[PDB]
Amino acid sequence: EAQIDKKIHFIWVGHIMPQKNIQVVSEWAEKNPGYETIIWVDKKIAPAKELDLFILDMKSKGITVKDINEEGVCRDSIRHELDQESPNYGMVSDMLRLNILAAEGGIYLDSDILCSAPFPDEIYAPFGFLLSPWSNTLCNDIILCSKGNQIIQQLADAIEQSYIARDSFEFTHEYASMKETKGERIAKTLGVTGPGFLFHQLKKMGILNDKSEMEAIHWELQDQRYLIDGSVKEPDYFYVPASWVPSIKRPGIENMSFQERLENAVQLIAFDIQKTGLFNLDHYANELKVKQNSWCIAAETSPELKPDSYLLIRPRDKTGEWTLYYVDEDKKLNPVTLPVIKGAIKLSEVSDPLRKFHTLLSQVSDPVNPTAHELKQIGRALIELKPRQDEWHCKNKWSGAEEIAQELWQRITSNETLRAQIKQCFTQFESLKPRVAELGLEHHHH
Ligand SMILES: [Mg+2]
Repeated sequence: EAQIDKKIHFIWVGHIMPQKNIQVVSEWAEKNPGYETIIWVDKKIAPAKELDLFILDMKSKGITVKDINEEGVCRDSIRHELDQESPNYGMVSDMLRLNILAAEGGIYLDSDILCSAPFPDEIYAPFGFLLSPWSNTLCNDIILCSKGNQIIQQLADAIEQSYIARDSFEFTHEYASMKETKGERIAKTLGVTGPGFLFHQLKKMGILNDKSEMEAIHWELQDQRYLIDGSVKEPDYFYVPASWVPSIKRPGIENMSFQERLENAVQLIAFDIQKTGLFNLDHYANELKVKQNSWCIAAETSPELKPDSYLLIRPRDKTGEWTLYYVDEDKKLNPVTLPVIKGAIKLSEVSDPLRKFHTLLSQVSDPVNPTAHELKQIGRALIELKPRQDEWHCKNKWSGAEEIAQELWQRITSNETLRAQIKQCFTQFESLKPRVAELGLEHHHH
């Protein structure tokens, strides 16, 4: 019937794609010259300088980089997860892949799948929709599609709804098992947006038959026209010998002000209340209590200077020197970078962060023009840098969780529209349980 559009889609939102993953995508691009390799990104949550460097390098590698916001694929639902301080990138990619495929067609792939064999110049899908029989379980990390395919469009709408209701997801039945073997985050991702969600949809849609179970698909029993290559053989195209499962702060959170973070939380909660009636106060309070080091790497433009931060000045010429400062009250105190070349160190200085930090700086190819990955690594070091010298330690004075919760409560419940839409508030904080009770009584008398 239809043909899979000649596009290969890869998604990496948040920080820059690791170089290992860039190499895999490059191979897919070289081995499949007839196909346009595209890496999808989100400019709203990405480090701008590093992203610009990446887009240029990808242009040199023959890889198209597209933004989800500019192409109209980021539904407000995906934007709600990406604007979270620690986003579940797995749920985001599981949702963006369906919207991207539905708008451009082509093949979605995970950057960990390697190309062993080039794809056919034309791939035909009797239903405009193909999956791989790899994994047993259902693989959602290889998906082929013709632009606008109805199945993909239905999945895209259904995943949105699943996500909206994610807070009512229970680890029951097949998920009860999986909670204990893989973890909570992982198991919930699979039920809400991943293969679990997908299985139920493909069952509901009749694409999978009576016999298939979530952990025993039985592809050999199914309609083979839904499978790449029209059979249950392992396709030649793919090969595989983690990232999204640990919750990491999205970029620059350490460099936002308390008030800006409060403001972001208030917007997200409003979304939650308006879509679900649920006020997950402690989720927000426990994100917002975390304050890692503020930091800036001095670029051509002059730096906005946060009190209590690190400022790193790159060198003028390649054989110039890096300089680091602890900014205290906009006063700049210069931390002594330990010499790493003369060696001649004492055993004390082996564990020293500053020495290890200097070593990292010395390994920059071009100190005047560092790569995105070099910038990324230095950033990462700065976020966690903790000298033995207490005088050069970032202080990171920050409100505790319960105070933050109190502030979020005041702001949300002072809005009469939101206040009246709240059905259920989650908080374990003793000072806030009676305020939640009071609102419950208020609602009870109307
Ligand atoms: Mg990712």
